[PDB]
Amino acid sequence: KNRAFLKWAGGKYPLLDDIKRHLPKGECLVEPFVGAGSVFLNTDFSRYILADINSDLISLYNIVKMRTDEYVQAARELFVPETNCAEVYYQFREEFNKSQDPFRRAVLFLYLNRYGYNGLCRYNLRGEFNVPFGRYKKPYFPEAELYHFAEKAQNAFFYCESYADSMARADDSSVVYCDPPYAPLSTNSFTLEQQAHLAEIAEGLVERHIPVLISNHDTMLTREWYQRAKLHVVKVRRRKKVDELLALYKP
DNA sequence: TCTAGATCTAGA
DNA sequence: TCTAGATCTAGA
Ligand SMILES: Nc1ncnc2c1ncn2[C@@H]1O[C@H](C[C@@H](N)CC[C@H](N)C(=O)O)[C@@H](O)[C@H]1O
Repeated sequence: KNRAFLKWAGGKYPLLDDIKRHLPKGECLVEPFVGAGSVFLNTDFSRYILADINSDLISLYNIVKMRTDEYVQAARELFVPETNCAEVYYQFREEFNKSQDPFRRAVLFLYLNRYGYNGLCRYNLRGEFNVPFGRYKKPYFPEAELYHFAEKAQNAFFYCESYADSMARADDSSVVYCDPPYAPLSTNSFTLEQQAHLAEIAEGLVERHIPVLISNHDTMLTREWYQRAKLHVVKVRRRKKVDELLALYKP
């Protein structure tokens, strides 16, 4: 099992067993919500189309892929004992938000992700990263995970676009895995309309003989959205207990 | 999961 | 010129 080099919300590292068994085979894997890319790092497709709405994330991935050794050496400088304090963190955060250089931003982005509070990724409406200091004892520099990512990235294209645009790139030799933001159990958030729209696009792709796999919480709403797919309940219970749902659209 | 402080939006 | 109610900000 390969780990992502980024802390990221909704990481599918724990559920990789259930995903890979229910994920159809193909020449290309399309991830509209790639995030940290746990599935991409733990599968073996000939090529990938990885997309996300986060421009900083996609920019980082392009840098790591194209300028690997240069990035690792630069990013390694920031993972020293002297940088693990609030005053240094907040200046680096400010440097990140004021930087117009993709490389420097990518370098700082990794630091902020590993030194920031709970590994959060949060922006204000000005597009400024505003996650406070994390106060970790010893942040880990994912050098091994970085090189493995860049190695696998050689067969992947990265795009900063919404799910509708990325799924439109899917061909007949493609498989689509969708990991959208979690549906609510009970602004800027991923809306219920978008949750329903995702299933609708999934219905269109399978009608075009393109396999689509979707993962989400197991709720009454998700069962309604994915009612045209074979439903597979994963028990990772985690005051109520929440199961996960794998919705497969097989042609 | 929170919340004090600042800002937004409408009532013509 | 208010400001209730709802967002937004960011951990200071
Ligand atoms: N409309 C959108 N279109 C495409 N991606 C989005 C959209 N909204 C949110 N996202 C991204 O979808 C991702 C959701 C993550 N939970 C995915 C995690 C990913 N599966 C991983 O293993 O790391 C986030 O990175 C979002 O930035």
